[PDB]
Amino acid sequence: QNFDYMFKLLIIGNSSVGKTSFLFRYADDSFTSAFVSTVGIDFKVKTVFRHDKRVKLQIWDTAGLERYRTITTAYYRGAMGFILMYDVTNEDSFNSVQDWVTQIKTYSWDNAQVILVGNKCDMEDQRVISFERGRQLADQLGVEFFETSAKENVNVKAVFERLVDIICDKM
Ligand SMILES: Nc1nc2c(ncn2[C@@H]2O[C@H](COP(=O)(O)OP(=O)(O)NP(=O)(O)O)[C@@H](O)[C@H]2O)c(=O)[nH]1
Ligand SMILES: [Mg+2]
Repeated sequence: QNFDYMFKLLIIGNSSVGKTSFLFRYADDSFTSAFVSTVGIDFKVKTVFRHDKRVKLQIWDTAGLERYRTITTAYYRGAMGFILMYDVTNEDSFNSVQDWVTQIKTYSWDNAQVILVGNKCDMEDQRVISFERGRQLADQLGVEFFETSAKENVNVKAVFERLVDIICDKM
């Protein structure tokens, strides 16, 4: 009664890339510099308004630590969308993207949508992955791409809005 659509979204990617911070910025417009790893999985709910429709988002923030790989992967079932995040200052996190893609292909719905996100783009002096490299990989994968900053609120809303739109279109 209260919404027109309800989408389960997951934020996945290596530990420390900024997944919790991404959700904190989107939902609460807040940021902390503290790094406290997520245990298991957590979620927030947010309702957005798009094309005179009410879209309820149930957004799951997954732990990136390998210790929680199995329990977070159990929640891929039923997800309509994924934010697949790496950190532009962490080459390992970028190298891990194909493995995350395989995990999505294995444990999610065939028609689940995916956006690749290179976070921490404010950290230009520590950057090791260029924008162009991120976009190149996204195009090889056939997915949309954004660089973001949870810290300075760059493109965070844009990612969620685009993900809602491509899920809606795929329907
Ligand atoms: N400069 C900068 N720091 C960021 C940004 N996003 C997150 N951080 C910092 O990166 C660290 C890890 O962030 P966090 O959101 O906890 O990462 P996570 O991906 O949720 N880690 P985990 O998978 O272990 O739960 C924190 O110190 C946080 O302040 C960003 O856009 N820019
Ligand atoms: Mg976290």
